[PDB]
Amino acid sequence: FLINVMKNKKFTSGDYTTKFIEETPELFDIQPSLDRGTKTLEYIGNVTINGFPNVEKRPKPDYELASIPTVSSSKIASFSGTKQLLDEVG
Amino acid sequence: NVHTNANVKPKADKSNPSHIGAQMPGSVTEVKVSVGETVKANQPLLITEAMKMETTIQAPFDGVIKQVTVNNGDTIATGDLLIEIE
Repeated sequence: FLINVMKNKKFTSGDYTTKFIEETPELFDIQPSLDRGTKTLEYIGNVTINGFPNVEKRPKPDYELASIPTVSSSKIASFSGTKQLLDEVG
Repeated sequence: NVHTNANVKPKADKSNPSHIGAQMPGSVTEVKVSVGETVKANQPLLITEAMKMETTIQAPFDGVIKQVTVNNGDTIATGDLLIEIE
């Protein structure tokens, strides 16, 4: 709410009077805004405690690294395979 | 009532058509029949819960439930006898 007041040009100008609210319907277009952070902590929380469908309940396995090979993205932009060929000849 | 799921079911005779055994480990959610009731092929006998998934155990043929081995919320291993039918 207050955020929406701060933003208002009537507010900023100094113009306003005591009737400044009743007179300004838009102060109330507040939208309920997420917290993705929380919902993530809630997912992890839930699976950790209650498991996952069809996954054998068990401590999170230690897995191996397999550090993941990558190819620079500007190098990929230089390739011309069967995608570019379709763009040319249909 | 000191152990409730720490009762030991016997094992189904795999070569007995009237023995129904558990197919994997988990949980009885709901017994749906008694020793004595008549049933039709494919009838709900038992709802189990495996790893958060519900499986419904059905009558194999028409007949008569002769023993029922489990109570709501008992746990079961692969191979446990759950029901006899005729």
